[PDB]
Amino acid sequence: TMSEIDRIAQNIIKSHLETCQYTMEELHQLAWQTHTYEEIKAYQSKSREALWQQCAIQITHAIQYVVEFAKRITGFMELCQNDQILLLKSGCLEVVLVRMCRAFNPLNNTVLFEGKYGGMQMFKALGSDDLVNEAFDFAKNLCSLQLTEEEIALFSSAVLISPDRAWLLEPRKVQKLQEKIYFALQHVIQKNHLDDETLAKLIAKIPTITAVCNLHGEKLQVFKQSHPDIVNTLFPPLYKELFN
Amino acid sequence: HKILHRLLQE
Ligand SMILES: CCCCCCCCCCCCCCCCCC(=O)O
Repeated sequence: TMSEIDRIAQNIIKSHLETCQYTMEELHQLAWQTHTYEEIKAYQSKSREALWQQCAIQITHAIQYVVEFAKRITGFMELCQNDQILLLKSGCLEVVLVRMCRAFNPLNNTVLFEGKYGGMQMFKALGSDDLVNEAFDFAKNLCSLQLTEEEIALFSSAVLISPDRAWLLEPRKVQKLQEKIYFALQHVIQKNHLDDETLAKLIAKIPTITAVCNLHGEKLQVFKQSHPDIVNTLFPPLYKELFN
Repeated sequence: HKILHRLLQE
């Protein structure tokens, strides 16, 4: 039913618009703001634990918005709470990663972090350039598709609503919704992207998204080895709950 | 997942 597809699309699109930290408008006005040479140096002078703490707070902040996003998607709240938790636990960061492309500037390869745009050197203190570079490469490639907010809303919902996550109790139910979401995304893409490969190029990115987030987990596990007290008593409790 | 559970229940 095309009518059901449209109701699902409007619901997700609306949830996205009401659950982003920065509306698309606020971002156009922030993209011109860039951290100065001094500010970049300050970030680089941070201890690895200090910057990790800052990044964990920002990621958690973004993750909390993804929870609000999920809670407003009617089809998601219809799943058993167990699968809701599983989907969020396994995909919150993946959604955040997709959403990051909204606040990324491919012209100079900079991203919004703590109020202004900064390059990858801004994260030098993390001691994880491989992770930063993979995150930036992903954002750059996604940005090249020139997606609209509706498409980012729908695609991000498909990344979250994955029937493939391990341990799901009702994967078919999740599968049925994801199918409808993709059907919606496919129609919405036509309003913009003439010709395309768009939907196919987006779906082909699913594994890369997960790869980046797994790398984040990997770096964090080693971070925990070196600084257990920081993770257990300074990192946001939700961040610890989700990734450690 | 106490925290995540709480946020969903809000
Ligand atoms: C985007 C989340 C995936 C994890 C990325 C690994 C670290 C990459 C460098 C740090 C980027 C800034 C913190 C992540 C938050 C990005 C977007 C946001 O603030 O909503």
